[PDB]
Amino acid sequence: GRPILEVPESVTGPWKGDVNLPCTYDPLQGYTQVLVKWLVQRGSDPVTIFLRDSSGDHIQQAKYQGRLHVSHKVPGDVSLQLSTLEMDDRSHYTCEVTWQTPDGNQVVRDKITELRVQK
Repeated sequence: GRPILEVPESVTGPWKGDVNLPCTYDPLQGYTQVLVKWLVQRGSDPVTIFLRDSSGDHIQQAKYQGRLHVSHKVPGDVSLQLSTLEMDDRSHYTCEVTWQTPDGNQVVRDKITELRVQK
């Protein structure tokens, strides 16, 4: 009855290749997606690397500009697409989605995945 994010616990991608960090949900009648964020935690707290809002897509660090995109064509698929994987891309990533609900309130869900980089 309420949106459920589907995010694998871990993903392995090839060093200097590409990989997707899946994040999907089945769209529910009467829910409106209003925000998507991807975060990474290389240090002590998660930091935002990507935001999609009413003005579109915003990449928050230069090292991702040209390497990071987020799925958009299929409703409910907000997977993160990373190209030229670096060893330093190994980390825990968080997918966070915000919806407006039929009653007018907003609800937020998130889920964490680990990216492993394989030589």
